[PDB]
Amino acid sequence: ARIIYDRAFLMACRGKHPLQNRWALWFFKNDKSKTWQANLRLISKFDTVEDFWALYNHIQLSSNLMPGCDYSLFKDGIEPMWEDEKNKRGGRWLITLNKQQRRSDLNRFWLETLLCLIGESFDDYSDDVCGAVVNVRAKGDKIAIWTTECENREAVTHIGRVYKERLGLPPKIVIGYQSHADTATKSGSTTKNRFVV
Amino acid sequence: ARIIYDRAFLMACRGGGGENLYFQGKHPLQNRWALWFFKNDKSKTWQANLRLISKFDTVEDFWALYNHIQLSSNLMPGCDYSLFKDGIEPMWEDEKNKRGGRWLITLNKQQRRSDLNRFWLETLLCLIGESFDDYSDDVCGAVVNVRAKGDKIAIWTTECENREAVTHIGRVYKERLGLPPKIVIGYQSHADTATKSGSTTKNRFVV
Ligand SMILES: C[C@@H](O)c1ccc(-c2ccccc2F)cc1
Ligand SMILES: C[C@H](O)c1ccc(-c2ccccc2F)cc1
Repeated sequence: ARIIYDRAFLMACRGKHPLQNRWALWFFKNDKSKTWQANLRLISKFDTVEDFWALYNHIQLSSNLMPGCDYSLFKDGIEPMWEDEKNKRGGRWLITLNKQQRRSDLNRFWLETLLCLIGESFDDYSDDVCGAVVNVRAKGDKIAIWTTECENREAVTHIGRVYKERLGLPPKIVIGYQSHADTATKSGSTTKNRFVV
Repeated sequence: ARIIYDRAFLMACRGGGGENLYFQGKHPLQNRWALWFFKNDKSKTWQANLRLISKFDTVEDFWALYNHIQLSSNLMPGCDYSLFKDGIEPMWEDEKNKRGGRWLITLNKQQRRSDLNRFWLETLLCLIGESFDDYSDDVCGAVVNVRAKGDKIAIWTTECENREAVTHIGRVYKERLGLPPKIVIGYQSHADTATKSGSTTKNRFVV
């Protein structure tokens, strides 16, 4: 049966409990002097609650929020690039933060996102999750959960609705899901949402 | 009490026939086990080349995974497959491996065709069936290194200094492999394997 942990349980393990999946933490800086492949660093992998927290504390203590960086947590064997076989037919639920929310909501929202991933918070639809990405940017931070198949409406919408609930966002505040094939095309200031919740 | 299966029993479960009525029809294993894959691609970090394939905790789920990997795959040199108890990384620096070692068998090039598949399977059955009595708790896992010069199969154990456990595991393993008494197997501590000190690594024990 699926290994599922709620928020209370994961927090109680913080200072081994196996995860349903093994996960890989990646770092990317968009340094145009280097190829995208050189810019992409695997930091670490883990598959227990306790090893997640040890890595979290180490990255949080030893940390940077340099704009232009990205951190990504993805299931083992999935590259954090939309061209991966497990991402190319998929998309993302995107949370856009305003500049003030860098100080108030970024750390909390990112952590809540990470807990939804490792705790398998979306029931059978947790299998559709590929990973999550935070883009640290001067103009506004972005957090997203990447899923494998943009045509799996039931899976995608369940993920969005639960994610929204776990973030504690007001029902007024709507989140969009965008297919990666649409995000990849620059067609103006906005990318169309395939779904909203 | 420990869940122990002999070879005959495990082989009799090979077959998807099971209905698994009530989710209670499969034979539980004493431990949950994780199958890992590693390619030593020097363009990537060691972390990037180590992949978790799957985990299982019944006899029937072992066989479904075995059949799938056996049908869908062959053996590239430079690859390693490892089966380890859940929560032990197949790296000697893991807390459960750093004070331990391995019982090693090395197969020559011809034995890729004749003995590799059989020996690897017999190794896997010793692990999942808890074939070493209370000393099965000292087992961490097993590793096959597929190599052009000669393949290696090993059972990794947790603690060097547990002489009685280590030697019992070795004797039983050698018996389960059906090796001639002439053919000796060595146990090497991982701290000694890690240091390259010449053509050989010292054996702490031999059976
Ligand atoms: C932005 C900075 O505070 C940060 C970024 C990533 C992690 C992290 C650590 C372990 C596993 C997944 C993660 F995303 C932690 C902290
Ligand atoms: C490809 C090679 O012949 C191979 C490698 C690993 C297994 C395996 C299957 C199930 C559980 C653990 C395993 F190591 C079987 C075959």
